Amino acid sequence: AEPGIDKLFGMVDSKYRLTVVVAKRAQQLLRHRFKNTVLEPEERPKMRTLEGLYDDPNAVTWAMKELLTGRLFFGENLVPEDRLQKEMERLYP
Amino acid sequence: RQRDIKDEVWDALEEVIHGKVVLLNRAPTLHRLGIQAFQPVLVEGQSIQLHPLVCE
Amino acid sequence: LSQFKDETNPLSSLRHKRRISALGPGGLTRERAGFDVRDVHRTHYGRI
Amino acid sequence: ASEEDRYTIAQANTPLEGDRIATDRVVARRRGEPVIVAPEEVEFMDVSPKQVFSLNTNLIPFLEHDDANRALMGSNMQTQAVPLIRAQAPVVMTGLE
Amino acid sequence: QKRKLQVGDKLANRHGNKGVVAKILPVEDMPHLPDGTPVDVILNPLGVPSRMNLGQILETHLGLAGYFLGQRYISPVFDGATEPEIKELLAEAFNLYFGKRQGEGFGVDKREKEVLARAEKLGLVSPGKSPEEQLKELFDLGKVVLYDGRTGEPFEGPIVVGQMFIMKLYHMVEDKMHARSTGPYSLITQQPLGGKAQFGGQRFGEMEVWALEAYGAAHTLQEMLTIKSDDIEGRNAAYQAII
Amino acid sequence: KAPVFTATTQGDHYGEFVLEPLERGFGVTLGNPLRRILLSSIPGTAVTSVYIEDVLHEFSTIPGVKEDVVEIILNLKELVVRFLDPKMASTTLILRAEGPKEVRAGDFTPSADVEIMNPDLHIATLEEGGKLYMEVRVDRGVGYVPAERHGIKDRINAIPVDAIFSPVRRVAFQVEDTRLGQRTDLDKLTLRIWTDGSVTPLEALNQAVAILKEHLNYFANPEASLL
Amino acid sequence: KAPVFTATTQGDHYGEFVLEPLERGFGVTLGNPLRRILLSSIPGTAVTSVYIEDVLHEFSTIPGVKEDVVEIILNLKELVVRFLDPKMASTTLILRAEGPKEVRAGDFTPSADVEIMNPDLHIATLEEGGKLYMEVRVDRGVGYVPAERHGIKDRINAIPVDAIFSPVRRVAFQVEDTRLGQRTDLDKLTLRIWTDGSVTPLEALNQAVAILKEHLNYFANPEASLL
Amino acid sequence: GTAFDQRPRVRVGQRVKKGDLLADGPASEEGFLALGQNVLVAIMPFDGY
Amino acid sequence: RTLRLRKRSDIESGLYGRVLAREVEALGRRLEEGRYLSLEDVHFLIKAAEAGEVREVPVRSPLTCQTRYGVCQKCYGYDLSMARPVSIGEAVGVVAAESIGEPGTQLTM
Amino acid sequence: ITQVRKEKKGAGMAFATPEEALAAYERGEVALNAPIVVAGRETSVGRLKFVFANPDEALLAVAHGLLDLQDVVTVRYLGRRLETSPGRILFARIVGEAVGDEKVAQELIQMDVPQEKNSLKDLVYQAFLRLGMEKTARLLDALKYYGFTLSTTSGITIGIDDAVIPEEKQRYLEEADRKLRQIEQAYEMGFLTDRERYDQVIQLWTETTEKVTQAVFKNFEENYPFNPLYVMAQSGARGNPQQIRQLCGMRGLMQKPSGETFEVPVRSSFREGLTVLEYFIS
RNA sequence: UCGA
Ligand SMILES: [Zn+2]
Repeated sequence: AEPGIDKLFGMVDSKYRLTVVVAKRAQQLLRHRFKNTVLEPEERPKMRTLEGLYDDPNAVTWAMKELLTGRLFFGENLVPEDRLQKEMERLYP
Repeated sequence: RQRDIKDEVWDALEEVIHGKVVLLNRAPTLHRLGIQAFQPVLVEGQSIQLHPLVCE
Repeated sequence: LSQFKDETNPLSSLRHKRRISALGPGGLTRERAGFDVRDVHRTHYGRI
Repeated sequence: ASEEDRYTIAQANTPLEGDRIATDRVVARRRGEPVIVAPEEVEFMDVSPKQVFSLNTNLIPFLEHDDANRALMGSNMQTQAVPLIRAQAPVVMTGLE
Repeated sequence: QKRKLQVGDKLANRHGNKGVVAKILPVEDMPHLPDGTPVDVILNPLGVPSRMNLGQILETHLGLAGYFLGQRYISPVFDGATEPEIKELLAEAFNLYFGKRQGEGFGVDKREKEVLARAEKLGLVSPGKSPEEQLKELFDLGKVVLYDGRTGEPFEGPIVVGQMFIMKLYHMVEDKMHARSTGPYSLITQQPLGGKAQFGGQRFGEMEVWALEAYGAAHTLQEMLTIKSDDIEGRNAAYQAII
Repeated sequence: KAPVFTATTQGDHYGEFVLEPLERGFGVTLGNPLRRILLSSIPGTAVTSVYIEDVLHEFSTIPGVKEDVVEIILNLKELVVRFLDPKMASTTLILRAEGPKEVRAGDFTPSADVEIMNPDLHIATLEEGGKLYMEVRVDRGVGYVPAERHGIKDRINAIPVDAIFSPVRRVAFQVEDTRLGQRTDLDKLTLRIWTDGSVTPLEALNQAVAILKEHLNYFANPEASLL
Repeated sequence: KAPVFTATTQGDHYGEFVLEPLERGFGVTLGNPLRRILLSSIPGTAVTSVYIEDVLHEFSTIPGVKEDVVEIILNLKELVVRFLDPKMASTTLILRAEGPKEVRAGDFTPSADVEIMNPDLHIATLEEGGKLYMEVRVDRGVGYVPAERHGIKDRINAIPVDAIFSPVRRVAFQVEDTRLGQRTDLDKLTLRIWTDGSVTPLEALNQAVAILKEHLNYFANPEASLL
Repeated sequence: GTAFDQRPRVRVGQRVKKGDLLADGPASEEGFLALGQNVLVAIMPFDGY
Repeated sequence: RTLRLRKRSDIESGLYGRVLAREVEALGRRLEEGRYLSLEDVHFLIKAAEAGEVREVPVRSPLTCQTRYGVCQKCYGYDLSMARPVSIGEAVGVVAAESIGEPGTQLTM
Repeated sequence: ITQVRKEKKGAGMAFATPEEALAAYERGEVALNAPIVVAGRETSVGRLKFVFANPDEALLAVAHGLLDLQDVVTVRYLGRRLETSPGRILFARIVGEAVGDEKVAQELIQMDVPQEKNSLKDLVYQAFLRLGMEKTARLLDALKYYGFTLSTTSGITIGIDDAVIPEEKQRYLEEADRKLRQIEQAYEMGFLTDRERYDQVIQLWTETTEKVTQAVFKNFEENYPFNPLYVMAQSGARGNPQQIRQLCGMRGLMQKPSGETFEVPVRSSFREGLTVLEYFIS
């Protein structure tokens, strides 16, 4: 299974809320290409390949491992959606 | 054209595969369990391997 | 009643020709098929 | 069917003693109604039990030991059969092949 | 084309036992017999009692004798071989087999003893009798001694084996297999064309939709109903996004 | 003590090997692993590819021949050809058979560093007037490689066939109670090797033990770690 | 090709070894021999019998001591020692316990070259005025020898104990199909090894493979007898 | 798609009574119906396969 | 004419994942109103019923539920797959319909 | 693997001391698992003979070829004196090592009765609830792997002689054979009319079906408890009592296409085989 | 009209 799934289910009331979180966060991770991540070098999920071991290209897994630390924040109507994208695409290319 | 399928593409495929899962369905679909998410594993043969437990 | 011959093997055709169907034109349809036609009558025996 | 329904037909598995009936209990029916019948009252008998089954069904050895379902399935599957290059005749067969 | 038996191909006997081909195993590791001759199939007993077809059991029993005696058999429907006769055939076959064994300068294997012990304890063979008579009483039962090719230590109990007539059914993976990414769409609606012929994608049934609703996956079902099916710019902009 | 090892040879086909005594149950521990490597990695031939002037494929019929192409090919891979030359990776066999004669393995064109262990192997029957020209190409390899997996490209009509190398027909090992030894409950290992004659049972057991020891020596220094 | 060998261990007890990759069918071929040897071989510890003061039967209880005789025997079975020289294959240990005490394998009186590698092991609990004296006998065997297969009484009334010889407690191997490039047919052979601590899994395994090639070299000198 | 093949079973010359078989058929061996092949089956669970 | 205890499978099917409508007192232990009943809880109510202390269990039900066009957590209770109170947004109508639909293939005997 | 073997060979042999039974196993007067009484305590040859201080010793002794997984012995498992079989200890060990801690494992598993369909289900639920989803997943796959390989090593097969017919078959069938002539005599005596005679015959063949079914199950439990068919039925692998009944005892009276039950029962089983009548009527 |  996905490691920490019990904990993740425990992190929110509805599992669907978790799904939405992971989805949106993975989306954000795809937008800036992992440069917006909250994970440190040892925390970076890595996929092993015969060519070489690099950071796992899958964004969903990255979102999972991300929220697993709880360094992120989530909730309904947390901040205006307006400035949400203005200072997001700003900080990272 | 020309299915060479060089090892490069066999590995590249896995480079875009790993971490993502595909839904497996068995008709008739009655229980919702008739569709379950499964991690794709590149394997020989044209047959699809399914775990014996969920076969029930 | 007239359709593709079964050439999958000699016995395939050999049996295909000996089959008896209550369907087709002049026969019945799945909508009207009851346990009467589906059942084997006591007099079937060596006939069917 | 009606013609048969008139008389009483014995079984091919009846105790043939060399052209005469052996035991005084002979398996026979009327209209499809199994009864134990004396060697007197029997007017008829079926040739071979094979007549009760079709070709493919008759091609299944030890058919009496298989359920009607699976027998049906096997005989129906013999039609789905495909030719093999090296294909070999069955070791145990009903001899109708 | 010359199609050789593949993994996942339909297989059956005359007794109504179906199945496909699961992972053809190397000739190296096989549950063989003392003569070193490996088994060709190894079916699963589980399907037997449910189906109540013992015809395959008897076909195997007769074949076990047929492999040795070197003669085929004819057993008509509702007329033919019985348990004593078949057991006699197996008795003769064993009498010749063990004869070739002792005659080739051999004797009872220690592994054979290992199986015969527990076979005797469960009451499968009459105690006090020599391993000759025990393996004999086991043989005519259809059961024999089998050595696992992977390990080389035998199986903790006897295993019925023999010649079964098995049929290779029509259905094959080389044909029935199929899949699609992007391709033909119907003229009326922009949905694809189901089936291998038109080279289209699978249809998502109403009840599959129901299942997806039950899981509560919103964008999965949404995609199924739009992005990958009939949506005009959906499949296009999607394809471009993935590319 | 020191286990007595004996070898009972028959031809290039049959062989017997008796190693006794051994520790309790220890006979299997040795005997079966060798059987696996024996029945797998032993190098062999079983031809490679064939050509006929009258033949465009594995189907098209040759005049005056009862057997069709693939029907003959069925018996083509069943032919054992031993290479006397250790350095020879390839060869070609030639056959010319006309008139009412039944061809065979011993009817080919004999060449250096090649011999057939079964000249009595039946190729195809030929009726009156039936004429046939055949040529094959034989290579040495390991295991079993299907025709579909290997290419040939000898010429326009080159037909690749399946290759069963595996000179050993069958291996059967059995342990018994050996009288030898200071104690009881010991094991005499008798390993029975049945081959085609491309390689003698002794040679088979030799290169088998060789592959075994080799792969056994892959156990040299690993990279450690301690979670 | 060229199989890579890796080892991940912990302590002197647990170890794990992987041969990645390997030829198909070989992993299982290697797995059993190493397993069967490791359990049936590799000489070592295991005290054979035990004598006890004021105790004749293996049943009758010992007053002043918490656990009965049985439990004590069982705790003595879990004990592991080691010899510093090949010259001594057998020795004897002494234990004299008085008063309320917790008797460990450290409380065990030492011997000349015998080094006990099991420093803290609960053996017997001694109550008020607890009177105990015992003499245990340690021999170097292999595998597993039950108390039935060997009777031993050195003292007047002694108690033969199950000798657990092989320092290897439990093995177990496994093999899976690893992927390399195009071909997925490979063999990844992983072996897990438990030991009593006297010999690290490295030493036990290497010794086992040594025993293996040692047994394989026994095919050298055939003696020809033709049937 | 199944191939129809008739394999001659008769030698270059010999006597043949009327009704005796000469060629063969796709499912026919010697004049007996042959669908699949007779193989060696072992009844036993194998590694969950 | 002897009132008998419903076999534990029936009582499971009834009370498992259910939420208490009102407070319950049995065997010295007390069940607070709004407590989601696990298998242990149901089995305890079985023990108390065998003790003859409770012949009826008050429960919030989809029937009694006043949720408009749908149901609510405390009325529905456990999500049977995750063994925890039902997630909000879960469509239990479809899940239920399928749950009844599956056995539909076997009823004869 | 969890099934515990018991042989009737020894059959409750009461001795004074462990030595008498000790020699009794050698003399072949007492079975390994035979439920004897030594001294004052009820025990077995195995429960005495094999005594282990820990699982590893047990597994070593057994797998070295000196014992069977199903034999009843004594072992120290997690500070306990437990008297059980190496297969049981093996089970608990598998579950514990799959979950990662065998304390909670051995806590929630039954160490007494053989593991089967029901018990395993309960174990999976209890695991999912007490432990958690991922743990339960890996546990499930562990059970799958190990269980599969155990099924493999067992070499459980189905032959014709695994179908063995109860000896009381002939008896219970011929008794009913007389009973038919009885009911018929009643019909001819005027006591019974057509319909009540019919009903009497129907309940007769029904009760005979009961006699032979009970005969089948009893014949399995008393004689061949290790029989593959019976094991597949009990454990929950494959099969139900009626299927086995038709494969061992009588297949039972059939039903006319008119919707009413037939007259003459099918008698002979599937391992026996049915005549043309019984098959057609079926 | 077959496959499940
Ligand atoms: Zn509500």
